[PDB]
Formats: sequence, structure tokens, C-alpha cells
Amino acid sequence: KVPPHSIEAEQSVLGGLMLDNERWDDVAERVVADDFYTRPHRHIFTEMARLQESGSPIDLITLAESLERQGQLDSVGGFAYLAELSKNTPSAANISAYADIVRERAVVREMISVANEIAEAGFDPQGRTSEDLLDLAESRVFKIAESRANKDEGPKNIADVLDATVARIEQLFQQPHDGVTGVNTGYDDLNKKTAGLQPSDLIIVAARPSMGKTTFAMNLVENAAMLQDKPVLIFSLEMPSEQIMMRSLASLSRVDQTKIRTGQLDDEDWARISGTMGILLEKRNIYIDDSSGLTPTEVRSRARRIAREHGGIGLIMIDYLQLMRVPALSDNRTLEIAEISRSLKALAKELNVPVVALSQLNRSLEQRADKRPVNSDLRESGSIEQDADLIMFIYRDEVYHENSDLKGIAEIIIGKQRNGPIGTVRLTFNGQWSRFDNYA
Amino acid sequence: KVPPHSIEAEQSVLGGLMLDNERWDDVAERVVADDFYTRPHRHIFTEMARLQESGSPIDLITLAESLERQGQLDSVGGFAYLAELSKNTPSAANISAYADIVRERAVVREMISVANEIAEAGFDPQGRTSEDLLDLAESRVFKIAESRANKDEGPKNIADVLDATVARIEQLFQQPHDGVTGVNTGYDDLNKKTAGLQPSDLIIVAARPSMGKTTFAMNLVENAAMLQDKPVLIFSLEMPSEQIMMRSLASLSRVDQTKIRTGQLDDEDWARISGTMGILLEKRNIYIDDSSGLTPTEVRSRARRIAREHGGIGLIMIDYLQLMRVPALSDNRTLEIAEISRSLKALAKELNVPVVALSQLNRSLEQRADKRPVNSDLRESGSIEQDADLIMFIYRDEVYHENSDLKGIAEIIIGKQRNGPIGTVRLTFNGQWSRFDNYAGPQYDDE
Amino acid sequence: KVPPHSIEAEQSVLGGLMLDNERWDDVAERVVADDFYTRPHRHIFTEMARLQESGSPIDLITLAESLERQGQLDSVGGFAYLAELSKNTPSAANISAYADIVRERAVVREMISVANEIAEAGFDPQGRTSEDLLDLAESRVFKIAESRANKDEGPKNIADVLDATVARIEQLFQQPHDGVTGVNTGYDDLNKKTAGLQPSDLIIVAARPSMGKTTFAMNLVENAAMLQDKPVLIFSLEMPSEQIMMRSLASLSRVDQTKIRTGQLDDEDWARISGTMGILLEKRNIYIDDSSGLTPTEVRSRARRIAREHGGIGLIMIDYLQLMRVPALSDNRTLEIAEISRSLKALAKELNVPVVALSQLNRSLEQRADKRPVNSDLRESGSIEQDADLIMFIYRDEVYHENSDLKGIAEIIIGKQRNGPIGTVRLTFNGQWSRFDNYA
Amino acid sequence: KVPPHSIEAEQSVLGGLMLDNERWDDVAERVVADDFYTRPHRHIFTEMARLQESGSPIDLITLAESLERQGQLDSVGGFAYLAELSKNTPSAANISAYADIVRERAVVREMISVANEIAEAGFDPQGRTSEDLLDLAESRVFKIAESRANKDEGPKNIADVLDATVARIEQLFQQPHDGVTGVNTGYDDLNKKTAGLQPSDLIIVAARPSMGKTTFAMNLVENAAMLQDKPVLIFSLEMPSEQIMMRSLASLSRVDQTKIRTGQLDDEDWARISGTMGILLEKRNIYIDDSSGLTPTEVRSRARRIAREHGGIGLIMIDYLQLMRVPALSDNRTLEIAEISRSLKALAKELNVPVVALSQLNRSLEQRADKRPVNSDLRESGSIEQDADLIMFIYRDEVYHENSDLKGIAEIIIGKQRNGPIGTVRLTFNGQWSRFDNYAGPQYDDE
DNA sequence: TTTTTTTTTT
Ligand SMILES: Nc1ncnc2c1ncn2[C@@H]1O[C@H](COP(=O)(O)OP(=O)(O)NP(=O)(O)O)[C@@H](O)[C@H]1O
Ligand SMILES: Nc1ncnc2c1ncn2[C@@H]1O[C@H](COP(=O)(O)OP(=O)(O)NP(=O)(O)O)[C@@H](O)[C@H]1O
Ligand SMILES: [Mg+2]
Ligand SMILES: [Mg+2]
Repeated sequence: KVPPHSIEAEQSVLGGLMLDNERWDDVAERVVADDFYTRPHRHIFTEMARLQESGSPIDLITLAESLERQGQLDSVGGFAYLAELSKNTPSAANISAYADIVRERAVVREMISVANEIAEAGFDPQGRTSEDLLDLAESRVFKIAESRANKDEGPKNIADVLDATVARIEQLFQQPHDGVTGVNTGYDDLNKKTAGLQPSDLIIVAARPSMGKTTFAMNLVENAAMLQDKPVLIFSLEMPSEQIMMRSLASLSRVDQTKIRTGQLDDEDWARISGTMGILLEKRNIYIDDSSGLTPTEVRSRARRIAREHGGIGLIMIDYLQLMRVPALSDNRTLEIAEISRSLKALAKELNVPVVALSQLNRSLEQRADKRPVNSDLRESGSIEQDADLIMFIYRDEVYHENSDLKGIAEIIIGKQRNGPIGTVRLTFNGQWSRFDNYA
Repeated sequence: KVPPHSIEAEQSVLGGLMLDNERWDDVAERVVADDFYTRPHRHIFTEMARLQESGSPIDLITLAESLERQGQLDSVGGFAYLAELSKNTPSAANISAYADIVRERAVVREMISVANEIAEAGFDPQGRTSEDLLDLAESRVFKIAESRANKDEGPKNIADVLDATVARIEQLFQQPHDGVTGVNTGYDDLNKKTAGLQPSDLIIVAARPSMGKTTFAMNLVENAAMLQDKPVLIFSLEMPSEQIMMRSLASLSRVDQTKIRTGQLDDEDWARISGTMGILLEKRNIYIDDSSGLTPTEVRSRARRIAREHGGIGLIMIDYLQLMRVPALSDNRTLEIAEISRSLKALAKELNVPVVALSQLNRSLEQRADKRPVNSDLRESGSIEQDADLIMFIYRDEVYHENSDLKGIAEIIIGKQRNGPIGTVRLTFNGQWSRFDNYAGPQYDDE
Repeated sequence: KVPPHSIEAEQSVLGGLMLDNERWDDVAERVVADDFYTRPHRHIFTEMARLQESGSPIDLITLAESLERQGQLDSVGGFAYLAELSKNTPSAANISAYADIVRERAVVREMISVANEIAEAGFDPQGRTSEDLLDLAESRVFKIAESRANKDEGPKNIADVLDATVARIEQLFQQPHDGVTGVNTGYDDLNKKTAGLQPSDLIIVAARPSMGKTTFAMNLVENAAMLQDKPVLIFSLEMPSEQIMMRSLASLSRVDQTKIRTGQLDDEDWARISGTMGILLEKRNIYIDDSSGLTPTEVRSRARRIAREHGGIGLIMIDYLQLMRVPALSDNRTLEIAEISRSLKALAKELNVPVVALSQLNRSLEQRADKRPVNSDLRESGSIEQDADLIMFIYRDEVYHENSDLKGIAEIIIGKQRNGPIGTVRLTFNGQWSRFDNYA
Repeated sequence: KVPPHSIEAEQSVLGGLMLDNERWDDVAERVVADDFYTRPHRHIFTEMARLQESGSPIDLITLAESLERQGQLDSVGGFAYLAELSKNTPSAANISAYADIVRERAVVREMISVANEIAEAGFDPQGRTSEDLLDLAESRVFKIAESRANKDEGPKNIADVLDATVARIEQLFQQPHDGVTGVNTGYDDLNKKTAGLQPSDLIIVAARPSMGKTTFAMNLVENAAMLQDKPVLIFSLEMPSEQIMMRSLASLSRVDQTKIRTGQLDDEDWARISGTMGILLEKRNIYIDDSSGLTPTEVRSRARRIAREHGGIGLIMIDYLQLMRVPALSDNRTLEIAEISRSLKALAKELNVPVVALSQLNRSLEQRADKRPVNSDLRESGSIEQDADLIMFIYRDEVYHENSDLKGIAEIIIGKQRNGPIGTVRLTFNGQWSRFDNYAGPQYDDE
């Protein structure tokens, strides 16, 4: 089959570049040398780009001279071909439209070539599984989507930013929320400082092991799921889904987790758990993935799948950042952490969803006399601090000091809040129920 | 070209369904009639599904009669073809694998057809823009992804987790395990907090040298072996198997370890040891691999081999983690510890067996005024605290303080317990027999 | 000529694997894919290994499907060939013997190929010397012998452990060895505790070179040689043959080493040296072969070479164990010393020789406040604290402390001892003649 | 194929034996009749051996008569063939090399025949197991190695090493004659441990920049030149010969080098320098080559040239090895350093002269709290430690620490000494004259 | 070789 191309549009673009050099910027922004169908056209555009990068004006004589210097004058068709191309183009008024048509043709041919590669891989598995071929096809499709999504980037005037800002301000003012700007946390004090879980925010609640960090994250997930209808997504890499469900049942029904774990439960608590399960089946918005060692690309694919199937995602829960595995940057832990944080922040900005990702800390907290967590106390910190916008720290003096009077009191200390002042929220922790409640 | 198909696997599936009707459910869950390459095979599977939904058993005569009544007997090839299909298939033991093969072939053919459609759309835009074709291709790829490893495998859901949780809770309530849901530790106090050795748990018993850490681990192994029939696996990397067995005989027969080490044993203790050996040969559930510096891959291979041979593994014993060596991450000890911990937790989740991994402590324990071991006092903890769920620390103030009143009292402090609160279980240690027993003295409070 | 192969045995093995999957472990232990003569059989066994490692049962249909997915179904002969192979094999009862025959054929073909390579090297020297050709031939034959190895590990049954333990108990109790059990060490305290130089043992003394450790090993060699005529071997990496000989003469003759080195002409020392060398000639088992810069695999090869020469090794003296520095592990010496110790223990079990090494510690022995050889004084601790079966540490406080607390009671502290009580073994040392005596 | 042989070398050997009978001993020691490829050559060598053992001189006529009496004259080719063999050989000066070539050819032919036998045994096991064939191959290769056992050998056995022991005792009886066994260093303490500069020794004196390494090397050169008459050779690659001469004049005349460099010198020090120059012109045993970037081949050629012209070389000075450049191994510095060290060691063994080869250090020394240099601290270490025998390191704590009490005290620490115990030689450094002298202060007992 | 920045531990 003949590949879809428009050689006449390429000739018009090249002739307009020969005539006009001010509209060269539009052509350079729109298309590249690879977008031209014929290889001589690619060479011509490459020579034009090299001349314009040097600051030389784009004319027939200098272009032919440069092609002869590189020996490419004879390969492209000769100087007579260049003169014919210069003659053919009347004007460059619609050269942007011609470049758009050329880019359309190039994208279509790229899609056709990728489809041919997919068909070849299908006919020749070469020992690959179906999942590998599916992942390769999805990767190629996303590569084409990224290649087409390149015209969005561009420096815009302050007027457009002002119009978007005043439109958003009018939208916010016309929509009554009573302090609930983001997803409702279920805690009154948290809904005053943070004013809800804002979308496209990296929520970092890092704490020590056996501090109720997973428990508090689960409580936040439960409160959000009860206070919203948008489906949530849980990635419990470390904790099994069975333990997560047991903790959820203990927290929501206010029943001791020990009796649930042993299974020694009375029929009244059984009925309470049954009612909680009925409420959950009424919601059916929770999807817990217990797989561990997942790259952020897989997490992004799963999030896109759930958002496409279920109409967006209310919340994305991550077990903690120190359990995520990237084969590419597995050599250095800090580089891996930075890449994971960057990918998760890009995903959160992409789908406009608050992502609750926990983390661990460092031993220096125990080294300090005061065991209040700081930014440097975070395990492999820095890029975590930079990429995230809402970082909190769980503090429990009851754990450190047996004589502490803060027993039951958990201090969620906001390590970082870009929009708004940071603080410390006191809550009531029930170890038996594993329930975090508003402290009176 | 020729579409990728496996007619032989389809014939094997059809013959196995004609022979075996109990494995129909796996075939129905895995594949449908559309997964069959040939249209007669689609007809055959459709008729099989129709007969099975009616409750009719799947045999040759009833299927032939049903195809004759619908007139599809000649469409599928005839009764002789069906008889040939029934004859060719030897057994239906691997019919699940054949169904997986058919599903793979159908998925690849679907992918090829979708690629052909996308190429046709590319060559013929039909007025659609690039964005329209891209969205169509994305929709087709998403449909294929929804037709392969979709929620039928259950990657992430709520209702399935609820059903599994309520089934487990009902099973635990009906089971008269009486507190000990996991593998029995042989210690009543330990069976109250930890509720026995739960499967897929990384058990960390950390102690200073000469604290009877390996002694207590072997006591737990002996208690589990006497309280279960599932075979255990011991990796005595640090100590030789001779010393381990001598300590085991001293603990079980309650004979002085020094006398055994000198060999000067009377005939009464000799008869007690012989009876213990007879009990062990009755069990024969203990396999000790005293190879040192083992990679976790070798340990995983040995565990899979033993589980295949002896029908699972009850317990996995590891003799202190810093002896285990990973040549890939031998450059940095913390990376080695993290890799070992991750691989051991993956193995514990894989085979559903409680892994008892011992560990050492830090020198900061001597530096602090209170010598009770904490999580940070672990010898290069790192991911040890994160991956494990049953971290414990042996405390012997008798060793630290000569004037301590806790002589024989060894305090096992639970550093981390994910499910349940933490505490301190005191036990009676007998250094002569090297025996840890339940403390029957005054019940001190876990402060 | 036709290479020696048994295709029928290969067909029987493949058909038995198709019939029986339980005996797959025996075939995997016995042979590999390379042992199959024909390349299609190699591909078939490779596909079988890939299927069984995935957990899939090995049958005809799945194997054919996997070969078709990899495209190797047409290469091996087609599905009909596989069906014929499955049909031909009656049973898998004797598949172990068939696999042994296949392994024998593969080893014989390997030997034939190696002989052809040696003949080619002989015909075309390519500038190599005859010594190079001989070393290459020895290396090739050693590689064949190493490839002719078998299973070395495995979780032992409880019955075997019980038998070994009761044998050890009977050895400790019944046997009236009265101190010495193996080769006599010479030191009375070492005679009691270490029970002599036990064959197939790893005795590593960790101290400073030319600081009493070298003469300690020399006295060990002398005492071993005075009570047996078994050929002992010298592998001193510290001092040459002449200097070691001078040290040995000074130690045995009780003559000041200043007179041994700097010639003080007298007939009393000459008569003592004459008597010493007469006793040495009476023993007639000291074969000098000291060198520098080797690996314990080379030491094992030389042990086999000496066993070919004479047969039986009484003692190997490894002076300056830190002179085998591998540049890859020269910085962190702990792992290198651990690997060397493990290979030396393997060599000791191989030829039944009490392998004794002289590990070098750090300068902190004279610098740290803890003058005794503790983990700070040990070379990055690690392999000096553990691994080695007999890690003796020479606390010679004479060198460490100017006003020594140990003069004639210098402590041979044993960190780990398989047979004998650990502790500080105080021994007398004569600095004048470089002679280590035995303190009561 | 054709077996590898050199008939021409055999003919040269036979002709040289026919001409020269004094070199028969070397031929008998090296080769036998079996090393001759042709059977007539074997017969000829057998007759030659029989005649020489009988005491008969080896000439053409007597050998022809001896072959005629045994009837082997016709078997070897006749008298004309023997006359041709006697005619063809010009001289027997290189008959030892010809015998070595013949022995090499015989060894290769024996190896080929053994390989043929082993391949024949491999193709036809004749009931032998794989272990039997392996042991047979090992025995055959060991027999080939045993054919040259007296040639390829290392340390000797008990009786031979005892004879070497008593011989060395008799030799070291003569050792207390001067104390210095090699070239006198001029330093009493250095002449105790090292016993002077031993010939065929690679002396690596490595230090930090501006540590007096070149200064101390020049002091050693001056001491050797004043204590010997054999000519020395200096390769001042780093510094020009002008600075070298200024340092030499400052050291020998004990005048400040700063005043010499500025030229502001009094007439008394001028007369001292003139007397020193008169002493040097009396000696005239110093030859400096200040060219930089020189290959070891050029250095070896110049050394052989000087040894031929001036009757050997007393000392070879190299101004630090990393300045030496090899165009072939310029891609990798470590390979270049190893090649340079190997070539210099080969040259030192060739001419039997101690070579003064300086070296630089690494920056890991300043990283360490104790700045005492070690063997691994050497710049591009490894092969340097292997090839050299007299490695020393200069330590000056006065440079590192301003409050150090070792001002003027420079410690030469021996890192490697194959023949002798290593130690720390303290010296007194005079920066003004740049003079290294024996440390006359209180001796420090090295802890 | 060089050169940065993170954890852990002694
Ligand atoms: N039945 C119970 N009674 C009392 N306390 C309990 C009970 N069950 C759980 N807990 C407590 O709940 C907390 C669980 O904390 P958790 O969030 O699991 O730690 P974590 O930080 O998430 N683990 P990790 O993220 O891997 O470091 C601990 O403080 C337990 O003591
Ligand atoms: N007139 C002087 N007065 C005092 N000190 C001096 C004088 N002249 C030289 N020095 C010292 O002498 C030393 C010169 O040593 P020198 O041997 O040239 O260094 P180097 O080892 O060759 N450098 P490098 O080759 O990079 O290792 C330095 O410590 C100078 O400070
Ligand atoms: Mg958690
Ligand atoms: Mg210099």
C-alpha cells in the first residue's frame, strides 16, 4: 500500500521557508525533518535548520551552497530541483495549515508503522507472553500520544492566565462549600487547615513502624469513601488485603481488632460488621491492589484503567514509597525515590486526584532528644519534600515515653503545606478499635 | 498469513470434556466458544454449554443426539468426527493448560485483527482526524486489555475481599483452635499475644551473642514439630548441625548440655535420648541444611523442592541473617539486608509459611543506660522493621547485671506486632539443659 | 569420525520426561541441554526446562505449543516427531541410567573436543611457548574434571543428623585419645584443647607477620614433622626459603637469630644446626614450594599435583595470608578472607590436610587501647571474628605494650573453636631464638 | 600433517660437534638422540655419544670409521652425507640455541603424539571409565612435564635445600666483612635493614609532591657516586638537570639552595662548590638525561649503550614512573604502568644494577587520619607491588601538622622488602641545604 | 581515574 503523504504540502512549506524566514519558527514548532515523507525533503529541512541555527537567512543560494558543502546537493535532486521548489510556491500565508497537514500525515504513518510492528509481534511471539505484547502495544500507543501532545507547551500571555484565574475564582465563589475545598477528610480540624484533600496534591504522611500510620491512612480512606461517591484506589503493597479489611472492620464498627483476628466475635458485633459490609456494597467504590514491587508506570496504567472504566478516581492510596521498585534506577535508592515521586506527582497532576502516599523515617529522630519529626527525618528526603505539597508527621509521645500524659493523643504535625500555615492536629487514637477520632 | 491457532489443544479440550464433566467449570471460566478457531468447534462448545446448563452429563451420545436435534451434527463434521475427538484425547488432567493455550491463541488473533482494523483506519481516514483515530486505537487496546487479565483475575476490588474476609472469620469462629490460629509455639503466653505462628509472617528474634537466641529458636522448632505434622526446614548457617542437635537433645530430654558436650552420659539419659530419637524418627519432619552463605534464591529453590516432595513446609528456620550472602549486593551490607528481607518476605507470602529469621543487634545497646533492645538497635535493620510483622527481642538482665533478680527470666519483648498490641513475655531459661519454658512464677506486668 | 553419542537414550529420557514429571529432578541433576548430541534435542530439553520452571507439567501438547510460540516447532522436526518420541518410550523406570549414559557420552565428546584443541595448539604454536601449551592443557583437563563434579548441597534428613551427632558424642565420650587426636601440634595446651592438628580443618592464626606468628607456624611445622614422615608442603608468602630456613634453625637449635643471620663463627651453634638438619634429613618429608600471589583453587590443584608426585600431605604452611590480595576485594578484605577461608576448608576436606593460615591484622593492634586482638584490631572484623573454624589471635603484649603484661604468658585467644574450650591460651615465647614454647 | 621439526638445526648441531668437541657437554645436557627428528640423525648422535664416552675425539673420519664398523654408515646416508653435514655448519658458537630449538621441537612432537594417544583412547574407551581416561590424560601430561622436570622447577626438596642451607651458612660466614652487601646507601640505618642497594632490585621510593623524594633520591645518588667508581645514569624526566645540579651542589657543599638559586653566593661557599666540582670531575661517573616522555625501550637502549661504552652502570635513576610514557599502552594508565614496571624489572635483572625508580601517591592518604603511606596508597598500585622488592615511603608529620615534634625527622617506612624485615628509618632533613643525614637523636622503638 | 549526594552502621 501507498503510505499516506502530501508531497505538495511539503513543497509549499519548503518554498515558503525559502521566501519567508519569519514564519520559520512556526514550521520548526510544528514539524521536524522526520515528518517529511521523502528523504531528500528531510535533508533539505535539516540543512535549513542548520543554516537558521547559524543565523544565516534561508535563501536558495546559501541552501544550495550548504548542500554542496555537505555533498547533499546531488542527492536531493540538484540545484534545478531547488529552483523548481522555490518557483512553485506562490506564498506562505497558509504555511501553518500545510505544516499541520504534514504533521497529520506523519502521525498517521507513524500509527500505521506501529500497527505493522504490533501485527509482526503478534505473528511472531518469539517466546513473549500475551501480557508482554499488551504492555508493548500500550507503551507504543502512549508514545504516539505523547508525540502528538507537543503543541500544548508554549509561553502564553498574562491575559490568558488572568482570564483562567478569574473564571476559576468566579467558579469557586459561585459554588458553596463551607470550607470543604478538597475531598472531605472526616476530621473537623483537618478540614480547617487543609480545607479538604485538594486534587493534584502529593499527600505524604510518614511515620515510624507500628505507629498507626497505615491505620490512619485507612481511616482517611474510609472517611473519604463515606463522604464521596467517586471511586478510590488502594495500593497495599506491604499490608495484605485481609489485614486491611480486618482493620477497616475494626475501625468502622468500633470493635477490638484482637477478637476479630481471633474470630471470637459475638452476634451483635457480627450484625454491626454485616451492616458495615452492606454500606460497603452500597458504595462498591474501593479497589485494593495488594501486589508489591510495582513500577509507577504500572500504577499509572491501572489508575488510567480505573478512571476510564469508573469515571475518574476519588483517591489513590499507596502503602509507602520505600516499597516501590523501579528496575531502571534500582542501583541508587535516592534516584529511584526521586523518579517515583516525580512520576506520581505527574500522575496526580494528570488525573487531578489527591494521592495519599505514605513513607518511612530515619533513625536520627531517635538520636535527637526531641523526637518530633522534621523534614530531614524523612527517609531519603529532599525530592520527597520538593515534589509533595501536603506533608504531615505523626507524633505520639505515649509511644516514646511511658510516663507521657499524651496517651491516646496523636499529634499529626504538618511538615509542609505550600498553601496555608502548617500546624499540629491532636487526635484520639484507639489501639483496640484502631480508630482515629477528633480530639475534644 | 495463517492465523495463530492450536487445533490440537481444542480437540484435547473437547475430548476431555466428553470424558470428564467435573472440570467443565474451569473451561467455562477460562474460555468460551468464540475462543475456538474453527466454527464447528464453536458449535460444539455452544452445544456442550447448552447441555451442561440443562444439567445433562457431557458424553458422546447425548451430545450427538443434541446436535442431531438442532441439525448441527453435519455442521460440526459428523458423529465420526466427534468419536475421533473423544478417542484422541488420553486424559483431561492438563485441560486447564490447554484452555490457557486456547485463550492465548484467541487473544493473539484478536490483537492481530484489531491491528488490521487500526491499519485500515490509518490508510483510510474517512474524514476522521488524527485525534479520532488515536482515541479509536486507545479504545480498541483498552477493550483487549479488558479481555485479558481483567477483573476476572481480581487485581483490585472490594466485594471479593469482603467475601474472603468473612469466610476466614467464619472459619476461625467455627474452628476450635482456642486462641492458637497459627502454628503452635508451645508457649501459652506467646500463643496469647501472637496467637501462634501465623503463616506468611517474617519472625525476627533478635538478641546479643550468648543469649540463647539459636537455643530459643530451636526450642520453638521442637515445639512446632511436636505440635504439628507438616515438615519443617532448618537453615543452620551459623552453628553446625551437630551442636544444634546436641542442644535439641539437651532441651527435649532435659539433660545438661555440658555433660553431652563432654559425652559423659549415664544410661538413663541415654535411654531418654533414644526415646526422643524414636519420636523424631516417627515424625521425620525435620530437615537441616547447614550450608553457609546461601543466597535467598537457593533457599527459595530448596523450600520449593521440599514443599513439592513432602507436601508443603510447616516452618522455615534461618540461623541469623547476616550470614546470608548476596553476591550481587555484597558491595553494601544494607542493600544485602534489604534484598534478603524482601526475598524472604516474598517467599513467606508465596508458600504461606511462618519464616523464623534470627538477627543480631547493635553496640548501642551497651551504650544506653537501659539495655532493652529496640527496633533501631537491630544490626542494620533498614527494611527489617518494615517487612517483618513478628519482631521480638531477647532481654537477659542476668547477663548484663550480676545482681539482677531476673536470673533465668528471659524477657521476649515484641518490638513490632502489626495485628495486635505489643508486650513482654517472660520465660524461664535453663542454661544447663538450654531450655526455654513458660514462666510459672509471679506474673509481672508488661510495662 | 562419528562422535560417541546415544540418541536412543536421549529419546528414552525425553519420552520418560513426557510421561513422568516426578523424575524430572533426577534428569535435571544429571544432565543439561548441552549434553544432548543433536541441537533439536537441546531445544526440546530447553523448552522442557522452561515449562517446568514455570510450574507447568511437561506433556506433548504444551511442549509443542511452546515450541510453536518460540517458532522452534518446525526446527526440531515438527509435532509428528515429538509424538513419535513420546510413543517410542515405554516407561521412565530406568531414566536415571539413560541420563547417566547420556552424561558419559557428553563428557567423552567433550574430552575428544579438548584433545582436538590441544592437537591444534600443538600443530600451530601461534608464538606460545611449550610451557604455555602444557599449562593450557592442564587447565583444560582440570576444567573437564571440575565439570565432572556432582551434587554438593542438600537439606540433610533428621536421621543423618542424628547419626552424625551420636557419632560425635561417642567420639567425645568413648575414645580415650587423651588430648591429641590428629597430627600433634607440639604445644601442650594446643595438644589438650585443639586435640592436635586435626586433618580436614581450618586453623587460621591471626597476628602480625614477623611478630611471633611466623615462628609459631614454623614451630607447628617442626613439631608435626618430628612425629611423622608424611610429606609436608611449604607455601610461605612472607619470607623466602632461605629466611624461613634461618628462622627454623634458630627456633629448633635455640640459637639467637642475630648469630644465624649475621655470621658469628662458632662450632657449638654449627653442631646444633648439624643435629637439626640431621633430624630433618631423617624425617625427609619437607618439600619446599613457597611462592606468592595465588588463590586457594590453585593451592588445591597443587595439592592434587603433589599427591600425584608422592601422595598424602602432612601439613601446608600458609604464611602471610594477606599476601594473596585480589585488587577487586583488596579494599574490603573481609569478604576476600572469608572466601579464601571457605576454599581452604574445601581443600582441607578434599585431601585430608590440616590447612593452617597466617592471617594479618591491622596496625591498631599496637594503636587501639584494647591491645588484645578484638574487632577493632581485626582486619575490618568480619571473617576474622567468624567463618574460620580455629581463629587463634596472638595477643603478644610484648610488642603492643612496652611494659608488657604478658611476658611468657602471651595469650593465644581463640575466638571460635570447634573442638576444645575457647579462651586466652598463655604461651611462652623466646624472642632471642624466635621460638614459641608452651606455658603451663 | 607434517610433524614440527627443524632439520637445519640438527645439521648445524652435528656439524658443530664434528668441528668442536668442547661444547659436546652442553649438547648432551640439553638433548638426546631421541630429540633428533630423522632416524639417521639419531644414529649419528648415538655414534657420537658412544665415541665420546670412549674418549675418542669427534671428527669426520673417526665417526665414519665407527659407523662403518657397526654397518650404520649406509643407514645414515653415507660418507658423502657426513661430509656435507660437516661442510654446511660454519661455526658452533650458537649450537646451544640450536639444541634448545631441537629440544623444543621434540617437546612439541611428544605433546602431539600424546594428544593423538589421548584422542585415540577417547574415541575407543575399551571399557575404561571417564575417570580412567581422565587419570590417563593427567598422567601423560605429567610425564611430559616430568621430561623437563630439571628444567622447569622452583624450590628444592629437603636434602637439596639442606645442602643449600649449609652452603649459605658458609657464605654468610664471609658476610660480616663490611655489613653492606650491595651498593652503599651512605646511611648507617639504611645499610642495616636493606644492607645497601642490592643489584637487580626495583627500589620504589614514593612520596607526596614537594616531599623531598627527588631530593632524597639525589642524596642517595651523590652518596653512591662518592662511594663507588662505577658510572651512574640519571633520568631526570620531571625536573631539568639545572635544578638537579643546584640541589646536588646545595646538598654536597651544605650551602642554602635559595642563595644558589638567587646566585648571591660568597667566595668561601664558591670555593666549596669549586672543590665539589673538582671532586666530581675526578669522578666523572654521572650521566644525566633530562628528556621527558621516554619509553622503557629507549631507556634500555641507552643503558645498554652506556654499559657497553663505560663497562657497566653503577646506578640507574628514574624521576618518578608516571612521567614515563608508552604510546602503545597510552589508552590505559594502569596497563602502561604495569608494562613500564615489568620492562624496568627485566632491565634491572638483565644488567644486575639497582634501579632508582621513584613514584607518586594517591589522595586517599590525606583522607586517612593517619597519613602514613601504605602499599595500596600507591598511585596506580598492584603491579608495582608485584614487580618491586624495595618499596619505601617518605613520611613527614611536620608537613601535615604544624605542631608536630618530628620537625626535621623524615621517616622512610619500608612497605615491601622481599629479603629482610621492613622498618622505619628516621633521618634528619635540612631544608636549607636539602640534605638528608642520619638521625643522630634518640632512637624511637617502633611500636 | 576523578567527582558529587544520600541512608545505614561502628
Ligand atoms: N488489637 C490491637 N490492640 C492494640 N493496638 C493495636 C491492635 N491492633 C493494632 N494495634 C496497633 O496499631 C498500630 C499499627 O500501626 P501500623 O500503621 O500498622 O504501622 P505501620 O507504620 O503502618 N507499619 P509500616 O508502614 O510497615 O512501618 C500499632 O501501634 C499496633 O500496636
Ligand atoms: N632553599 C630551601 N629552603 C628550604 N626548603 C627548601 C629549599 N629548597 C627546597 N626546599 C624544600 O625541599 C623540598 C623539595 O623536594 P623535591 O624533591 O623537589 O619534591 P619532589 O618530591 O621532587 N616533588 P614530586 O616529584 O611531585 O614528588 C620541599 O619540601 C621544599 O620546601
Ligand atoms: Mg504502614
Ligand atoms: Mg620529584
